[PDB]
Amino acid sequence: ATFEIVNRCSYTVWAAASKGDAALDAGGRQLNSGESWTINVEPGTNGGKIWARTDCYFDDSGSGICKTGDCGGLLRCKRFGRPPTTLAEFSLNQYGKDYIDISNIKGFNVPMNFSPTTRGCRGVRCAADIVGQCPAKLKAPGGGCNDACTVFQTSEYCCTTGKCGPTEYSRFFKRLCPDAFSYVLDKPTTVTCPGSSNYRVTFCPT
Repeated sequence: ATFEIVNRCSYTVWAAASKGDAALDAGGRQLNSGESWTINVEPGTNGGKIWARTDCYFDDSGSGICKTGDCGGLLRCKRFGRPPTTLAEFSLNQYGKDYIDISNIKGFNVPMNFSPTTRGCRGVRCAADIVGQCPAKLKAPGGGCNDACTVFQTSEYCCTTGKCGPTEYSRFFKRLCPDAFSYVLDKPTTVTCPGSSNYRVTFCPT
């Protein structure tokens, strides 16, 4: 399956794509404002994620640091990124269906739309000004809006026991972005798409 990853933000981002134990495609790429990156994700991939990283610095070998979403200091990510990261999440070809979502469970850094480019389902979007509105205790000065599990490391935010409720923090993300996951046991906002759909992830869709 093909994903087109498009930066509509006025600022450069460093896109990233991983399934946690490996890169997806080339794993990461600088996207100046307006640029697009086309990747192929193997059919059947479970638990893939795409995100943006902000304010990155790399040496000529592709090692450095990003203010948000850093993946072990690499340009070409092979592992998931450090919160806060708005996440486009997907599992493909699962018994004939694809499943897509946006999640704020690992915080928010850049607004996102995640839509099919083929027929048969809708997209989802989280494009509110979460960073500007972020609760003080969740603000990353490094940049972004952390999730409460990252900040507080409690069983309730992290959903450690498998049971948790919404929280004052999760409900902030949910109020602004109803279409994205706000905590582990949120009512799912997963969209079921035809198996083998193709997609576009747009940063700063507005």
